[PDB]
Amino acid sequence: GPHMATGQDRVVALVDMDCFFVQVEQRQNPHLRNKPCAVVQYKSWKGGGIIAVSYEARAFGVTRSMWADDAKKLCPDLLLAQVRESRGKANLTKYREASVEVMEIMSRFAVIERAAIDEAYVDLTSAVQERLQKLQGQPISADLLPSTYIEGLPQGPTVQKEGMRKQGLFQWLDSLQIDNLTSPDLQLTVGAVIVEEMRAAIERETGFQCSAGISHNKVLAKLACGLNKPNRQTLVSHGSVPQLFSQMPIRKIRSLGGKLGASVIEILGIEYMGELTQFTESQLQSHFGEKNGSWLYAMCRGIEHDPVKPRQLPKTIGCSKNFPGKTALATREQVQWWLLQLAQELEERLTKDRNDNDRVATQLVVSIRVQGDKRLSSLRRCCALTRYDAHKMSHDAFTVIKNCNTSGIQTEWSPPLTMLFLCATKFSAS
DNA sequence: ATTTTGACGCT
Ligand SMILES: [Ca+2]
Ligand SMILES: [Mg+2]
Repeated sequence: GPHMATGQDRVVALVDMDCFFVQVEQRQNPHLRNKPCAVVQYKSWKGGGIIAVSYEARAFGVTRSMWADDAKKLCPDLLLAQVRESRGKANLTKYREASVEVMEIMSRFAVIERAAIDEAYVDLTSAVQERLQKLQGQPISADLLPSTYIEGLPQGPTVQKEGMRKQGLFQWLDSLQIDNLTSPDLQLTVGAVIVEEMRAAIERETGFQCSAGISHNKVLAKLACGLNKPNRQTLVSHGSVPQLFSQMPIRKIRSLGGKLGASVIEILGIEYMGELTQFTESQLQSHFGEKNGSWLYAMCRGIEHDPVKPRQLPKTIGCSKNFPGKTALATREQVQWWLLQLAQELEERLTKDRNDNDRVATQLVVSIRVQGDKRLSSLRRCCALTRYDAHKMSHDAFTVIKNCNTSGIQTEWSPPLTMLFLCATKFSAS
């Protein structure tokens, strides 16, 4: 009752660039705009692997992970942009720099947590408080929310999508009590106004469109963002959670898409997030551990406390290459040459990072995979990173991995290497 | 033969 926490203390947004790599290429090449198109890395093997798909192309069934030749079977007019290749490998610099464009705009509005190259969480609590003080009890016009969906509405006693959107928004705004400045629903609504403004600024200043979710925590914000894509934003209120979760497969909630969510489903014999409310917190901890159990018990009620962390820059700078099937590295000189390629890209990115961000990496992590192992990484070893020098870094990585070679022969490498990975970590201010 | 990333938890 009066002491039951409701997880309504914050306003949190999750902003997600729509088909991001595709938009970067479409901004650069107008011929690709408003067309079925995809971004592909490499071209030799089956036309290349698709890593991003425009919504026009998704309408044909084109997906990420698809080979471009197969996507062309589904969508013969599919247009393709290739990821740059440098030093023998795919190079993602253009997309990292475009990401920085967007993150810097978002940071003008609020503290952001970089969640991935194309998405950030936004802590809007303070900004909402200030905006509420500016408004002076003035009601919020639907005109301030031209691309917002209110999940769960309309309901109760038009056949077009925008008409439904407006009907639900009208019902929401008509019910709102704008005089109570501590109303969580009002606070979410002002948050959505700010996010409309943020998304307008991003589009104006970069050309990039995005979707967003607005709710009271990160997990609900993330889930809300996916409900109406592309180029739209969705408000998920605390009150919407019971109905939303009543048919929501558990795997849709962030962190439950893998083995843990599968174990929740199997051990508990349930399918939907709302079905979790019928277990005690101790029951959930008994099956899934103290932390996961407490998290699940609160999350299925719409409550989560993970903070938006003030971190706009990545914590690691890495580069890796797979060597599948017959291309697996079988000679020492091969391994060394590719370590050098990876190390040279790493040095370039590290020097740029040091100049832009006043920090230096202090640890070099080296990871390899050996042929036959199902795990993504077979072995990981670290060494000191004391100089931004590609030859030193490649030599050191070889030093820490060279004992993995089972071969009795000197120049040969066995078992062959199917993956190399260099990662700079443990940054310190400089 | 998806590939190339990135953050975080466990022990
Ligand atoms: Ca995205
Ligand atoms: Mg994303």
